[PDB]
Formats: sequence, structure tokens, C-alpha cells
Amino acid sequence: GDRINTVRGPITISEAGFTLTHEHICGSSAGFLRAWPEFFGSRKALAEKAVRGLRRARAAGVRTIVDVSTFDIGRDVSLLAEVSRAADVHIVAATGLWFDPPLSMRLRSVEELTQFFLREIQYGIEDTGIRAGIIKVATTGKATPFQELVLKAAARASLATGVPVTTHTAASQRDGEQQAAIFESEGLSPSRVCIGHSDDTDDLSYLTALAARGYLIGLDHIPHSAIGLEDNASASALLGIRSWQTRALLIKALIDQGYMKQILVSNDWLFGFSSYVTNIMDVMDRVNPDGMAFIPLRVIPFLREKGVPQETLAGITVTNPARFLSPTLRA
Amino acid sequence: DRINTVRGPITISEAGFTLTHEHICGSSAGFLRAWPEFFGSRKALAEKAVRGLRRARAAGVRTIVDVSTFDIGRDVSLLAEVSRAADVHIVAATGLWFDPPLSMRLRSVEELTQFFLREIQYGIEDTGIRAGIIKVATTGKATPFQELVLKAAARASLATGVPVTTHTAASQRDGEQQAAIFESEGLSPSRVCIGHSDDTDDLSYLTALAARGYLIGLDHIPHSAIGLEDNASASALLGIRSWQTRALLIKALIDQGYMKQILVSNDWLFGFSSYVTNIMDVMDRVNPDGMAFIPLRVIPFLREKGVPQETLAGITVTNPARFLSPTLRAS
Ligand SMILES: OCCc1ccccc1
Ligand SMILES: OCCc1ccccc1
Ligand SMILES: [Mn+2]
Ligand SMILES: [Mn+2]
Ligand SMILES: [Mn+2]
Ligand SMILES: [Mn+2]
Ligand code: NA
Ligand code: NA
Repeated sequence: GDRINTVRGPITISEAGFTLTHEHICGSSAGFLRAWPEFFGSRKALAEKAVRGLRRARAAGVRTIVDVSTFDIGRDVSLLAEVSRAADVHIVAATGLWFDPPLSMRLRSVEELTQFFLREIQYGIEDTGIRAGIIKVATTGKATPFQELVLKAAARASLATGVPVTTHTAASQRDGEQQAAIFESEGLSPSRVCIGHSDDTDDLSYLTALAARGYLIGLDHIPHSAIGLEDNASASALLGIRSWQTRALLIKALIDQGYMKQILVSNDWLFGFSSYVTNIMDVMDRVNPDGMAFIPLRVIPFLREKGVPQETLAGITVTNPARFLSPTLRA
Repeated sequence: DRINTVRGPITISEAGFTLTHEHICGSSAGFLRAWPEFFGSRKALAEKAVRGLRRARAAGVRTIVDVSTFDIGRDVSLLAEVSRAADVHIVAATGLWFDPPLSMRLRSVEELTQFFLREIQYGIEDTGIRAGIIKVATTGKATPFQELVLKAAARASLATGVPVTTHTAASQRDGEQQAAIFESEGLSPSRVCIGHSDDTDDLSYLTALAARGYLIGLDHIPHSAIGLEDNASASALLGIRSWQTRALLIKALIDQGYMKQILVSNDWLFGFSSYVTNIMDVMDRVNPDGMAFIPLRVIPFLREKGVPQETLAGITVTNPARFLSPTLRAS
């Protein structure tokens, strides 16, 4: 693969640069932003907030972000394109299905879902021509029957297009294993797959075993932590009580185990968030004022301090994402 | 003195013969725009709807109430386009059915009240097309979230005068619990239509609600799986009662003295993604008359059963007008 699709069109692999592989402009629901923009103040407000945030990550060195919002996460491709242009940051859009598919999606066959993911990757999202550059799927423990279909279609779409698959997992419950199993049963190469939210578990055995099989490990919840918000139940349930340092150390752990080439790091950040309790955005923003710039501003330096060499840091933030994102077909 | 339609306000007299429970398309939020090909094409769907609407219009139908909420995938722009092309008044709805995504399910009664008000008072999305009715629903005992929706719908009705219409599990007598919730909010039964009432032969249930002042929605008349007993999905959706059995409910209610509380419709559609693939073809085979079924078959049937002309006119013109007319409670 020589080109990556973005909301502004295709870019060469070199242009991706420093990339955050699991982010979001807005965490919502299909049709939500268009139907009730005031939930976020306004569309304009949300976009402005987004541009500010993207500009700041950009100042910090982020060149590209992969917005893993699916149809069901309320991905609004027009919004992504507008802010990408305004902030001058590349944004890779996604196809796939998250865990909140409406009936029209939930009643579909693997064949049907495959054609829909294909539509989004090959032709374009909605009527925009904006093509997806990644497939997002998810499980939250053992897969439901529908989710197994989603996983299968995702693999089929990946096999046909060469674009990678990235996932949401209930890390502590080892969902990556079931995911992998399904992917493999469809003939997908582990190298086209990123098992996400992997920093949510302290089980290094689980992660190294997956890495050992060739999977990419997404350590994408680094700044997520409710330490200092124990009183806030929902926030606690969302962010956990492990420190950012603890999560970040997993990156070092995997590097020390020999898997530096299989690590993807991000913040799983957003500018609007409707798919959870009201006011959770404010809470998050308090917890992590750096937002998407958290990786380059705090994690990179923390790792270097811990002994990780520059070249390794560079490989993880630049080389890894480039290899992953480059559309690659099975030989 | 005015009813809001997708083409603007109309005078109570312009509504004429009205179908109070219909859909242009039965889908999911954002589905039609993300995967129009599911219906062949957006253009195909529009044309189909225009043909059907022209045909019902030929039959005497002047207005249809499209009870598709945000979660049924209502696409007001499509409603407007087809209304204009077929020259049939179409009343849009707000409310929430039974497939709300997370962004909706996590909301409070207060937030949902503001969303329903936005759609009624200001406009749907950015179109300024104002909803003329509030659609809600339960499928058996209401869920906690569903109770909140019913309460918000009552609040919105009390503030705007726009009526509330519901989807029920007639079998389970959902209408009683709905009425309960509505009344606890101070809503007048005369602003409420208890839907899919013809799905049950319990004349006790129906007359008990009519007695309190509710409007009874006999809108599934043409739904019958007779002759397709072998199609599990269809029988499940359509039932095995004949259209005449359902229609006879109208006469029964008339006979029991509640002719002013009856609303009749077909609950038809031109696209249906929220169910198994091909259901639309099965339905169209069952009732080729589509929306025209009420005037072409239902009205004449009743008339032959002794129902008088003026009562027929009363039910099809008078009742809907009174129901649709925004009405604020006395103070
Ligand atoms: O040898 C290549 C150096 C590199 C480091 C970490 C991950 C990607 C590449
Ligand atoms: O005035 C009696 C005429 C009428 C009959 C049916 C429904 C509403 C009105
Ligand atoms: Mn996630
Ligand atoms: Mn995410
Ligand atoms: Mn219904
Ligand atoms: Mn309906
Ligand atoms: Na493509
Ligand atoms: Na209004």
C-alpha cells in the first residue's frame, strides 16, 4: 500500500508522520449531532473546540489522528473534514460497527455487513466520497452473536481492501483472544489487527501472547484515570483507578519483551461525548487538560526518562502506525 | 388554528381525509444516508414513495401522519421531497420509539423534554420543519428509560398542545400503563392515541381506554400473515388475524358509542430496514394497495356492515383534525 485515505483525500505513507491511532472528534450516536447539536452547545462550538484541540496536538507534533468513530459512534464525516482542514491535521475516518448498532444494522447478515463496510472503504461514506482507512469493531466480554458477525465482516472487508482492523476490548476479560480467534478463522493476518484498550489490563502475559502471534497492541487509554475522583462513580467506572504512569509503563514492558514493533499508542480522546453521562466531557477535560497532546507532551518524555531510546519512541509513534495504516493485501 | 407539515402550517380544514399512523420509511437513525443502497437507492425509495403517495391521494387521502421518530430513522428532507412531489400533506413526528441509541438512553426526563420541544418548536435538524406529533412506545411493561420518554412526551405535549401517539403491545394491554404515566403528568387523554389497538380482540381493554377519553389507534388493519403461516418472520410481525377481523373492531367501537375516539390507518411504509431483509416485498404482496387500503377496502367494508356515511367521514376527517389540532389544556 502506497497511500492512506484521509478525510481530505489520500496521503502518501511519509506524510502520516506522528500518528495517534485511536482517537475521536466526537463520541456520540448515529444522527445525534445533526438532530441535537445544542447538546454540545452547538455544532459550531464543538467544531471550534475540536480545532483548538487539534491545533495544540499539532503544535506538539501530531501530524495525523485516526478517528475510530463508526457509524454507531455517530461519526460525522463532514465535521471531521471541516476540522481537519481548519486545523491542518490529517484525519483517517473509520467504518465498522461499535457496540451500539441500531436495529437496521443488528438484523443484518455477515454478507450484508461486508458490503456496507466495503462501501465505506472503497466508494465513500454517505454521499461524501470520504473513504474509510480503518475498520473499528468491538466486544465487551464474550462476543454476542451479532458481534461475531461484525468481526467476520470486518475481516472480510480487510482481506478485500487491505485496510486494517482496530478493536475495542474489555481488556481485563481477555476479549482479544476471542477476537483473534474469529479473525483468524476468516484468514485475516494478525498484522492487520490492533487489539485496543490493552492498557486497561495489568496482565502482561495476555498481551505478550497476543503480540507473539503478530497482533498489534493498542495502548490507547494512557491518560484515562479517576485517581482523585473516587467520589465520582461514573467517571470511576469509565476511567479506572490505575495511574497514567502505570499504563504508560506497559509500553516499556512490551518494548522490553521485544515487541516494540507491535505497539500503537493513543489517548482515546474526544471533544464531545454524548454516549455517556451528561458532563463527562468536563470531567475528562479536568483530568487531562492536554487532551490529545498528552501522548507527545507527557508519555514520550516519561518513556525516554525511563530509558526508552529516541529511535524506539520514533518507531512506535511513526513507523508502526505507518505500517499498520498502509493498505496491505495478503500475498 | 394550524397544523405543522413538512411543507409548513396548514389550516385545520386543509387536512381533510387523514391517515394518522404511517411511515415513508421504517429504518434507523442515519441509516438511509449511510447505506441508501439497502433500498436500491435514495432515488428509488423516493420514487416508490411518490407512486404510493399519488395512489393513496387518488383514493382520497389528503394527509398522512409519518410517525417515524429520530430512532425510526426519520429523514425529514425525504418527507418534504415526497410531499411536494406527490402533493400530499405529511405531518412529521418527534418522540422516541424503541431503538434509542446510547446518546438518547442516557438522557434525563428534562433533557429529552428539551429535545422533543426543539423538534416541535424550532425544527428538526437544521431544516426548520416542525413536528406535528410525538411518537412513543413500549413493548410490554415499560422499561425505566421508556417511562422517562413517556413523561417527557407528556411534558412536551402540555407545553405545545401537540398530541401524543403510541406503539403498544395490545396483547399485553400496554395502553393502561401508558395512560397511567401520562395522567401522572397531567396530560389529557384527549391528546393521546393508544396505537396498534387492533392487534387485540379485547374489547374490554379498548372500551375502558375510550371511556377515559383516549383515542384508540386501529392502524394495523391490513396487517395479516394469513397464507404465509410458513413465514415465521412475517407471521411474527403481521399476526394471523384477518383484515376483516381487525376492521370489525372499528364497528364494535362505534357500536359501543366511541366513534369520536377512533383513528384508523395502515401503518404502511415504502422501505423497511429495521426488520428482516425482504420484509417489504412480503408486505407489498400481502397488501398491494398499500396506504390506499383504508379508503379502498376498509371504508367500503364498514359501510356494507351498516356503518353510516357521516360516521365514516367523522372518523376519517373529523377525528384526526381534532386530534392534530394543537390544543393546550385549560388553565
Ligand atoms: O528497527 C526499526 C526501529 C523501530 C522501533 C520501534 C518500532 C518501529 C521501528
Ligand atoms: O358529530 C358526529 C359525527 C362524527 C362521527 C364520527 C367521528 C367524529 C364525528
Ligand atoms: Mn472504546
Ligand atoms: Mn474510542
Ligand atoms: Mn409500531
Ligand atoms: Mn408505525
Ligand atoms: Na478505499
Ligand atoms: Na412548532
